[PDB]
Formats: sequence, C-alpha cells, structure tokens
Amino acid sequence: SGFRKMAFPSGKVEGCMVQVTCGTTTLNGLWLDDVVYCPRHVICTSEDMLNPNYEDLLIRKSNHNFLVQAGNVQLRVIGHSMQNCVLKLKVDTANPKTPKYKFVRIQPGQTFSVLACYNGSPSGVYQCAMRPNFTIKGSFLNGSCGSVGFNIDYDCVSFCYMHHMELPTGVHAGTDLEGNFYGPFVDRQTAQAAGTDTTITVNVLAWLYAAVINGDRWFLNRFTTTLNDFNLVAMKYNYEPLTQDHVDILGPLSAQTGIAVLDMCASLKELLQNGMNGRTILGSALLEDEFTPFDVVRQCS
Ligand SMILES: [Cl-]
Repeated sequence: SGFRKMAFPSGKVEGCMVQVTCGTTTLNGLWLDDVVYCPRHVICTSEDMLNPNYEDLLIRKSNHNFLVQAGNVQLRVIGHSMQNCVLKLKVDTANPKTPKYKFVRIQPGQTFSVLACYNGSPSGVYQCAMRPNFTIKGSFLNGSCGSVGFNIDYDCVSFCYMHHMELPTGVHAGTDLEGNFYGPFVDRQTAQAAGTDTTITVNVLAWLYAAVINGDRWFLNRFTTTLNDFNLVAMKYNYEPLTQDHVDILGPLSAQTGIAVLDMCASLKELLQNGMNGRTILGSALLEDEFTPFDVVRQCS
C-alpha cells in the first residue's frame, strides 16, 4: 500500500558524476567510458553571456583549460569537441563504474529521476516530469548545471536530461545527452520564458487508478462519457487532449480495477467541474499529473 513520488535508486548515476572547471566556472559533468559530458556554457565568461559564439570560444580553448575531478582524482583531458549545446571532454581513463547506459530523448508528460549535484557531488534525488511546455519544475541551486535526469530499466540507465538553466518563473530548461534542448530554449541571455503549460490528462487518469488500487474511490460515479465529450471539457480546463492510444495505455490499470477508462473520465470531468469539496486523493487536494501509467503499475502492482 501507499503512493509516493518515487525516484529510481541513484547509485549507478552517482558513480558517473564529476566536477568540471573552465576559468572560474565550475559545474557537473557525466563520466561514461572515456568521455565527460557537460553544458558547453562552462566555456562562457560573464562578458559574452548575451550572444556567445561557442565555436569561436571553444577553438580558443586547450585540453589543459579543462579541470576534471572525480572525487580527489584529477582526470587528464586528451580531447574536446562540441555536440550541439553539450561539451564532450575525452579523458585518458575509462570510468570503471560506467553502468549499462543509453541516451534517450523523452516526450512531454514522461517522468524521470534527477540526481541534483554540486561540485561533482550528489546532493539529492527526486522525480520530475517533462512539462507539455518542455520545462521541468526541478529543485536546483547555483552550481546544479550538468545534473542529469534518468530512468533505469533492468540494469540499463537511460539518460534523458542534462540541466542548463533556470527560467524567470523558477522552472528549468535543459537538453538531451546529445545536447539538443527540450523546447525553444537557447544557452544565451535572452527574454526567453516558459510558454503556457497544460495538465497531463493521461497521467491524472493513471493517478486516479493508483487511488482506486489504494482504496480511495469517493470520486468514482455511475456515469460514462465519450472520448470527444471528455476532450471538450478537458480543453476548457487547460488539460492535454486524451487520445485512443492513451485509453489503450491505461488498459492494464482499467483491467486491474475493473473501471473502464471512459468511466474514470466521467469522474475526472466531475472533479474538474465541482472540485474536491475539501476531500483528498492519495493525500493531495489537487489533481496530480506527474505520475505516468508506467509509474503507477511500477509502484501499485
Ligand atoms: Cl518518453
């Protein structure tokens, strides 16, 4: 029983975290085999933050300009290259703690664990979702850059996020591990801001299924709705459209609870129109949208 925001165990990722210094800028790097991955803005100075030419800035750098520290052990940089907004520092030593890994880009609405790090040192681990507007509501202080987001399947670490910046609303923007930004964000100083965000409808439904599995069923009702009649109410409350594919993904939760997806949709519509009336679901007074169908199955089986 119970339902918590649950992160993947962080051990496999902890072994990969390193400190990277260029001039007076220190941030975090990810050390897999003989490569260290970090935000390219590590080569930036306060002078050129407005419109850096990273190609120019990188060409003016030497291997020896990069200080890489795994604990107290310096790593010698024997090569550097840019891949999109990420820096690749070739080092002379392969990380003996390199887990089975890959670089996977995730979809908005999907969740991942963040290992928040300072000076190559892990500080904490928490669950995040990629928001529909391609920001994450992270918890990050100065020096958190290069902190990574990941999922673990079996032995395999799927890296999906590297942290680059905080936007004016206090939300976070970053890249995949190939250095391509999530959303329209750029690693330069502009008026860029998070666009209007929406609620991840399929996740809210997965969470109502988690509640039913955990004996919360006060929000259930006898009514059903059509996919299109639901979507007409969703749109009004700034909820993402629900697709047949979403209905099909909820199938295993439908079956386990014997509540039809379009049945649970009638509950959600009721909850959107009338609120909670001072009641709670799984210890929340809001509709939670940062648990996927997978997260619910994983924790509620
Ligand atoms: Cl995904």
